[PDB]
Amino acid sequence: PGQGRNNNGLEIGCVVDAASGLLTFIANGKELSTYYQVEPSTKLFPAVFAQATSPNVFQFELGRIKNVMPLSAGLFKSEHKNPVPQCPPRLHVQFLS
Amino acid sequence: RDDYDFLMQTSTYYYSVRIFPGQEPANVWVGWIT
Amino acid sequence: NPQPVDTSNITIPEKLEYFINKYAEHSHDKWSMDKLANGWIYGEIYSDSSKVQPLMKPYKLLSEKEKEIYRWPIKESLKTMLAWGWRIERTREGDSMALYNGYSPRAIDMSNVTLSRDLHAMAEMMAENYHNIWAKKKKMELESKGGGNHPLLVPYDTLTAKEKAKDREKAQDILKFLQINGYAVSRGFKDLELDTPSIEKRFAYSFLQQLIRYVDEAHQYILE
Repeated sequence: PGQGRNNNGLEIGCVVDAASGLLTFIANGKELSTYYQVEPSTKLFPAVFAQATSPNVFQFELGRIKNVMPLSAGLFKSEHKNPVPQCPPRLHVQFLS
Repeated sequence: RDDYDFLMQTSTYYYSVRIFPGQEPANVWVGWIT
Repeated sequence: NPQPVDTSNITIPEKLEYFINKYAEHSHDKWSMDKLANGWIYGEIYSDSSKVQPLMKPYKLLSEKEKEIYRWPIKESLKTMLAWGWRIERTREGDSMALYNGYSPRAIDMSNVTLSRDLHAMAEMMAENYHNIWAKKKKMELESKGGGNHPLLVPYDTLTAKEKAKDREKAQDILKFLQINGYAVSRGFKDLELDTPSIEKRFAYSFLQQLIRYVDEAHQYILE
């Protein structure tokens, strides 16, 4: 759309269908055209590549949208049926070194 | 209101990334890696 | 002796009129921020004791003379930047932006927007120029009153960070909004040719040539 990020930071939403392997992305509440289909048993790590043009770069948000499970519910086995989003201490940001 | 039964039978998971205003979006990539 | 580069002769291009309007809107918007934060309220009657002011109508609803106070400093800033020759270019992104193109105002946060090294140098130069403008007005007032040397009349270089704060923030935020709008601003002058292989322009060559001339002159003086 343009000019929709200066007012409020842009939000890409990543949804993964573990039952079908369909990777689709939504940005600013509208689905993007690009989609990825992965093969079964694929282990996918959330990842962000960024070159910093600011003191603050980005922010991992672990919320949920309508009709979708939070990320912790898929990451952890004990939280498989817990709609409340969670960020347990095991989860942490890693970087290539 | 989200359907509680759909949330229990579903396998779709979500996370989002906020690029703070002032950071160039062309320099930021979001998605999944193996 | 303060001399800003005179901008009366130079005129703004018509293509930058979109930016002029948009930054006038953004300045009105930050003014709405401070107005609402202080607690003034919208009302057709303008009272200072009642703490009410009608200028919470949007920028389009503002009067033409009301818009003057905003785009005026904008006009001087741009004519100052252009009188220095700094070529301002206009990217495809803003072209998409122009093609794209109960009062709840909301500004654009410039906290994370950042400039480059060279852009910082340019912002510092335009900032000191604005400060010399203020210096000329203060000095005309000063020997209009005869005396009263103002403490901040010292050069911009002599100024301190706290004194430089508001000048610097203005001179930077204008460039920040220019960048986020997408205008391409760079240096005005361009190199014509550097005669790098020229041995002459090496300092040693000129030094030794001058030494040769001096030694030969001294030789003639001792011969006579």
